[PDB]
Amino acid sequence: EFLHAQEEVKRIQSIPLVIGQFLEAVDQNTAIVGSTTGSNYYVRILSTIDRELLKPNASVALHKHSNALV
Amino acid sequence: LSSVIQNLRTDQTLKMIKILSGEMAIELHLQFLIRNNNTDLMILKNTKDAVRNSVCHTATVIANSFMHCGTTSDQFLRDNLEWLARATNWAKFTATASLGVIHKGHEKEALQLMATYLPKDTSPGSAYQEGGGLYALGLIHANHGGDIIDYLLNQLKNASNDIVRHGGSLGLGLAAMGTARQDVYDLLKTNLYQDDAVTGEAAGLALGLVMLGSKNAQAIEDMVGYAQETQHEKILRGLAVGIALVMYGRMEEADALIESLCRDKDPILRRSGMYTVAMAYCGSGNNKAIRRLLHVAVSDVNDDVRRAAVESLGFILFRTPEQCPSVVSLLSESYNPHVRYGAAMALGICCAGTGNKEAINLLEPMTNDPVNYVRQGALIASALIMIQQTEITCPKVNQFRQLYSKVINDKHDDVMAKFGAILAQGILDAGGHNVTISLQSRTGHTHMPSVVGVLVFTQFWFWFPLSHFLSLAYTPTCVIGLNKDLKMPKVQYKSNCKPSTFAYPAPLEVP
Amino acid sequence: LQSVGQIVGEVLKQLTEEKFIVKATNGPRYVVGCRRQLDKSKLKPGTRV
Amino acid sequence: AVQKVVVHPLVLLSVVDHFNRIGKVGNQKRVVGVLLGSWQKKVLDVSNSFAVPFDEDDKDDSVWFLDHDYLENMYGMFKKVNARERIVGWYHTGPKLHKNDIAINELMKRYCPNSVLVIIDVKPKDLGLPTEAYISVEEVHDDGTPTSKTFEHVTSEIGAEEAEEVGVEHLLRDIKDTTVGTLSQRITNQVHGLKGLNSKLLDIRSYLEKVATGKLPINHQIIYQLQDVFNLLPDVSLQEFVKAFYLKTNDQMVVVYLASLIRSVVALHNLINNKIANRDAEKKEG
Amino acid sequence: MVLESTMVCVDNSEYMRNGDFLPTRLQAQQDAVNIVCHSKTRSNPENNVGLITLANDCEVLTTLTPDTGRILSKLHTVQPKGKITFCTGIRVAHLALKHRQGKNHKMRIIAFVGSPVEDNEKDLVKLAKRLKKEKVNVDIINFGEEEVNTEKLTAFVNTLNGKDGTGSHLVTVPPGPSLADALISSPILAG
Amino acid sequence: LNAKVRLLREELQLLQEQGSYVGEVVRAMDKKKVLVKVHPEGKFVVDVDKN
Amino acid sequence: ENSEKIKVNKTLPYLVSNVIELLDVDPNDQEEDGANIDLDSQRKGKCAVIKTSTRQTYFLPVIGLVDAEKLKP
Amino acid sequence: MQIFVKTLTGKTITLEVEPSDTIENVKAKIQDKEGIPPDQQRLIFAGKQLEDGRTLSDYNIQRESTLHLVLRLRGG
Amino acid sequence: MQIFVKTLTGKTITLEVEPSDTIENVKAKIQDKEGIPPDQQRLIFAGKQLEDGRTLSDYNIQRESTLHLVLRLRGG
Amino acid sequence: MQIFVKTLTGKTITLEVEPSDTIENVKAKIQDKEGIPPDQQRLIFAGKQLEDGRTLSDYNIQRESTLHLVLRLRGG
Amino acid sequence: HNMSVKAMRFPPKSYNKDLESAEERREREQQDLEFAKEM
Amino acid sequence: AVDTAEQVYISSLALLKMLKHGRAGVPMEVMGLMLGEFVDDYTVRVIDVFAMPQSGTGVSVEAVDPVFQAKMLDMLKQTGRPEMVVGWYHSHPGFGCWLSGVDINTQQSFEALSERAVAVVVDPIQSVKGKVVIDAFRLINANMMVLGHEPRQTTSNLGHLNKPSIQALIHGLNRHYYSITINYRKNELEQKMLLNLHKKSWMEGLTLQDYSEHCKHNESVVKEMLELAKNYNKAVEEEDKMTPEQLAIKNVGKQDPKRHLEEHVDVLMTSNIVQCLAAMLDTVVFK
Repeated sequence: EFLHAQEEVKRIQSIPLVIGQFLEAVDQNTAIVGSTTGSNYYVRILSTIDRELLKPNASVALHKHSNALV
Repeated sequence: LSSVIQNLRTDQTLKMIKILSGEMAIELHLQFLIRNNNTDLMILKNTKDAVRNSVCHTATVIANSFMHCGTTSDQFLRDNLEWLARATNWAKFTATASLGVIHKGHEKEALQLMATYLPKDTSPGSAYQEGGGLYALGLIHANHGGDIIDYLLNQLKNASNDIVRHGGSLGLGLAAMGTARQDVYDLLKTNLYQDDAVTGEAAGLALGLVMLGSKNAQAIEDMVGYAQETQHEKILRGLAVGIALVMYGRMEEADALIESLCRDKDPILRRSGMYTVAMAYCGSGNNKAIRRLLHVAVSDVNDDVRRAAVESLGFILFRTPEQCPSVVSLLSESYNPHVRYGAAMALGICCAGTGNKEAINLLEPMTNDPVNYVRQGALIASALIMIQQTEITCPKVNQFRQLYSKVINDKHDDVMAKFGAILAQGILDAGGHNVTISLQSRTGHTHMPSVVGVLVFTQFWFWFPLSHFLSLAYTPTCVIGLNKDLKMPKVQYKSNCKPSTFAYPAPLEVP
Repeated sequence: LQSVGQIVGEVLKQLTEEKFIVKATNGPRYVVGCRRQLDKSKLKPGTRV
Repeated sequence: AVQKVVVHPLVLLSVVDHFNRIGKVGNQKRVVGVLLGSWQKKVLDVSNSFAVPFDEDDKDDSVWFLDHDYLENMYGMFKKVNARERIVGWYHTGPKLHKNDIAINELMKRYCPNSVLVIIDVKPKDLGLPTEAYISVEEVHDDGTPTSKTFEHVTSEIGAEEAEEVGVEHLLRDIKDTTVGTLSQRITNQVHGLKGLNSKLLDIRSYLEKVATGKLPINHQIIYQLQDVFNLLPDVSLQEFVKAFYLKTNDQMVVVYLASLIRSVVALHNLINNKIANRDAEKKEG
Repeated sequence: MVLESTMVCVDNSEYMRNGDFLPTRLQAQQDAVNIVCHSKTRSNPENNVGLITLANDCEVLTTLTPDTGRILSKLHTVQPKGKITFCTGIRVAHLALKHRQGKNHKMRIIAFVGSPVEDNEKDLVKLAKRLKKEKVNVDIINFGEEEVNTEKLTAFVNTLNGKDGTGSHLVTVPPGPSLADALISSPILAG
Repeated sequence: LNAKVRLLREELQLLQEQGSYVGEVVRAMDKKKVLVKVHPEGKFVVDVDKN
Repeated sequence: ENSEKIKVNKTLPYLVSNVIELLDVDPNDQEEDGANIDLDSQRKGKCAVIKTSTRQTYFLPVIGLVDAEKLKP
Repeated sequence: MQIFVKTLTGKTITLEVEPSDTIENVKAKIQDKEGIPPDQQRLIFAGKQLEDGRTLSDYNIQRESTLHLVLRLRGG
Repeated sequence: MQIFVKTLTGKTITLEVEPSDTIENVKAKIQDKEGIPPDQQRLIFAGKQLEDGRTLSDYNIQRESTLHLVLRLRGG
Repeated sequence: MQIFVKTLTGKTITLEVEPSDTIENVKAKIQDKEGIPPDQQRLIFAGKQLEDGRTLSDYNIQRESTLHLVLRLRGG
Repeated sequence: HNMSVKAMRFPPKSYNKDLESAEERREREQQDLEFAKEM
Repeated sequence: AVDTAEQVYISSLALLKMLKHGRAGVPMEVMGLMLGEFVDDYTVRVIDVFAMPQSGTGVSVEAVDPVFQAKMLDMLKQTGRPEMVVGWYHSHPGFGCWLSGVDINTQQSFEALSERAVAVVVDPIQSVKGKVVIDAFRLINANMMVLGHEPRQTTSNLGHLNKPSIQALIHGLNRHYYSITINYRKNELEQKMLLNLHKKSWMEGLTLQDYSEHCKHNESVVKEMLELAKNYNKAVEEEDKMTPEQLAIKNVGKQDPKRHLEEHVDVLMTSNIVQCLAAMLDTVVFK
């Protein structure tokens, strides 16, 4: 059952997304980012993202409206 | 009894039959419940005024009928009639049906009684009305059969239209239950075969009652064949219960039928397998039923199978109430709410009559579950258990009493949740606090009509006007001393302990 | 009257068979999917779209 | 010509719908239809289909009916709503070849010079695969028998599209699957292998009965092939091949030993974390 | 008025090249077809017609079509060849009549016979009887040489429409002027 | 394990909510008010939460 | 009615903007039905590219209520 | 080979048929003997719904079977 | 030997077979006795569904064993 | 005269008309009968579209002919 | 491995059992979303 | 009055065709027509669906040939599909699911022509392997509802199992219409197919992998183990030296060697086991 619901949350990785830059993570499941529109944000991240690949200044993609790491 | 009466008849004997067939006991119970009547109408007045016109309207005129069960106290519906007239369509049917529960067992001259609240009060049709009338005449005689049967049978034949047949087959399949009268089985099967989607549900259920527990080589084929090859759904949702009643305690005998139904592709037959393995093993506590009846809950792929599979456990264990919380208490934390609802009902139904503490301990935190219908389930279950208790007889009662009130008063809450609370108000005060639920006779024999009562009741999920089927389960709690002439002596008794433990809940009708 | 303009922009790279990165001329970058018939062989990095 | 053919699920569901519907027009035991598709680099792709009226008088060959100018009309009506696809071949749902279908093929070939036959048996009675592919050829003979016009086999498979497998998976709520990893290997590639191989050898077994005067030896060809089979099968596992086998088994298992050792050490480490954490916090909270 | 489906089963055997009728039997029949189908459609506009031909195999040329021209331009370039085969033709026309577009139509077969028929009589009697219970009506023109086939056909039609059915005919003709001119318009409206 | 599946199921709804800005405080005012300036805009004088 | 329906559209709060380019357009090589666009293929005249004051740049597939002859960059 | 038909009105109709007949034919016989249009008739035999294109012996209907007619009402 | 097979209605059949007998002969003789078409049926013993190619001895079936017949009642 | 017009739903309508009537009058009668607006509905006869500008005689609409009605299908 | 995972992995204790979430939170959120809806 | 419980049964084939057609008009609201029958007052069943010739402009579409529809439909009957029209469907990419503006108008005339019509809307671009987004609607009454009448009757829990989304509330679903629950009812034969749909031939199962190349893979992973063991020693040494969560929070860049060490097991295992087993079997079954 866990495998069945595991990928069910990639409705969020839909096609139209904004590109932003990664800054730093407060605590796991939350971080701060700077969008290409120029304004910074403090936002939630999604769980299934592997944490061993986000490093200082790596281009990530954010939800268009909610502004959440995806 | 129907057998032994023949060996007895072939004088005092001519009146002894009046005890053997129950004629006395019924009217003694009636006289007790009418005299000892005691209710505070203020609660109804409140919930009435809190009604903002909605589904919730119906829940009053069902619930009211619970608290006046057996007692002929019409005087709540006799007045405030204009608000009652606001009902319409199918709901009107249910309102008329409640006129049964208030008169339950008021056997004699019933015919003129309902003809004072006629099926043709204006000869209107409104055939929700008249079908109601038949459903009431079925409920008065709920297990007495007798001279009414040959009336209702005729009255089914000449039904104009397909709602009258619905009430008719329900009433007839109610009164004549257990008898296996072959003419009745013929008439019901021919109406089932007519294959109309509303009547075939009523008839498909009733068909199961008149064969109750008498396993029958032929009829099970004549109905599983039909169920296995028809396209309307309601017909299947009727038959899925209609099958199981052909087994009753038959222990190992039914197992062949079981292995058929549980293999089926069709989800509703796969379900009805579970009801069968519940009714086949009541009270036995046999591990061999549990080991599979629970395995279905953990893996099957369609939710109503999971709910019915979990909820059935409430019947296997009811002879040892201590056990159920030891197994369900974990399962109540499942992710998908259907299982949680089933757990609430299993728990409520295992230990229905007692004040058992751990059951309530687990039921309390469910009342805030986000998903409204499990709140409805927990409220009903909470109210079935804890029947008749006082704050001395168990603590943790008077907070529920007000919980129900506040949730019914809340202006911004789901109707489907606040249906449960308004049903619970009536459950907790049934009959005028003089009646109780039990699956268990005084001598220790399992009691049949209440078992059927609750199994049918739990289907109110699918079809509302079915809820009155709980009124089978209110056995009265009283004692009577009787003279040799069967006169009533004016004797007294005493009781050993501080009166506050027994008392009626001290009505607090401020105005 | 029943017609609408369309935004101009520039392509940076093709990511997968259906994911392209574009930069609008005005500002924010984006991730956007193609239309089926457009001969994806032709969207070299740098073409206006 | 063709090297392989690929079928999309939409065709299979279409076939089944047709098979169930016919009961409203006849009583026949077979149905026939047209395959729309496309292809490139000798890989053929079938995508869509429609069914045309057909009928046959069962008790004889050579008496059958097939409606041309309904086929042509539908092909016209389809072309108007998808230009990508063109007549490619035909399908029928019988469990076995029939005498006259070569004479069907010589008709419908007038619509496409390369036409291919797909048998889609709708009621499997075994573990297996639902499709077979055939193409028509001419055979010479060494016996001086005249030139024969006869079918030839082509390998086949199911394919997929991202816009459909979303639907397939939304619908595959029926039973268990995906017993992950080592669980799925042995089932999928030992048991369901051996069952197939056994069924094949039973089929050969049955055929070699009929040659007990029940039927004429169909050719020395088939016997030559059988003799190749029993000649080729691997040499008796009795020579220095054995030495070469032991070497690899040792090497195959040694690394397993290593990995198992790693596997245990981590459990001990996790054990210690659980132990200390417990007792400490206990005494602390006391 | 009554709606009818009609299949015309022309004959094209080798024997059709001989010259009893003036141009050659092929032109002796094409005009007859041309008039009979005009009569079928002009009788009522939604009747409809199809075409079959008898050789060493039977062959369908155009299924039930409401426009006559489709048949005419089709009937041309049919070539005299091979040997007739009667039963198989009638069977395949029975099949093709089942699949008519509108089942409220009742149905007919027309056939032109122009050669010896090598059939066993007792096969015709079976075919006729089952066609009898299937409500298909047959109607034979002994267009070509009357002899040889004179008997078998007559007994066939008897066994079919007999028992006082009366809906099915045999009609026959010597060599002479045009079939359509002298013959076909004479017996009844057609057939 | 059941708890973990519950959380994962709800994450899709939960992370649909919008985020929050980050700014630099320049100096605090009295009666619980503060003057903070955001990254691309004007200084905002604004209150504080209860905790 | 047609001229009034045009008139009632023209509410005067227009934006203002500058033409950047005029383009010659040719349909695609291939076509479809059930799903074809009036604007990708099936255009053959002139098209324009405009720069708005608020620094947008829009392509226009249909010029609108002015004859393309009289425009220039 | 006798067959009983029951309509919604309960009138009983008697049919002399053959095991290899077809539903189209019996529906037509009813049309002749009562006047109901064929295509409005739907046939019911226990649960199964009978299909026009095939024959009684395929459903192994036996002598004096009782068989129901249902009317698919139409919108208006 | 004598084996027992149970049907849902409480019918029981007793049947004569041999240890080396295969499932196909069993289904055949049940057809010959009762007339059930060989395919419409499944045989259940020990909570498992049997495979048509094996023998009874392959499933450790013993004397006077009873197994459950599963049936698609009307076939269709 | 009487004329039958039938729709993709399977419902059928009968109209009274005189040969001098135009198509527009037909559509107006349909709207009166059912409430569909006159601009939505398309008509078909003998496999070619109807258009206003003509009388019903002009297409040789005979007594008791059958017309097809099909709705405008727009979305956005 | 079996003995180790089998034995002293008992520290999952009832000293602290299982948790939950808030109860007014969802109410507030639903009220706010219904306010948004009305608009 | 309409019962709350009434279902829509869609028949698995129709769904696949709705998707493969919607995910092509990628940015445009393609549309089509849908065929079925009204079994009963508690049912509607859709059995098949087919496309049309149509053209649009991004902001809209509509179909251009009216004759094509009647001709196709009247053709289909000749092969056992006499069923007629019950509704229509159109695709919304990425928006969500609702009816808006024009879609109500073309809808409402159906209901004047045929009560009990149904409009379906599907979304092909949010959907993903686990689940497809479909909805089915019908219009609320043309008001006269100041009476406060409910649109429907209720006599079951059966209709209140689901939570309406915020988006449809924004566009007003319960204000102008109502949703109806979708249900699937597969028959025996198609579900027998649907499981075969992935089976792979016996030919493969008995086949061995090459022994060379296989050895190469073994040596690759074994030499990859080293670095992870070396790193693991330090990672063991240094823990509990700081506050607990500040382990993870400081380990977002560099990898943690436990997982990478562990998941190189389940590659030596599985692989070596299955290869040795398959060889060990087939050494007997052939001669």
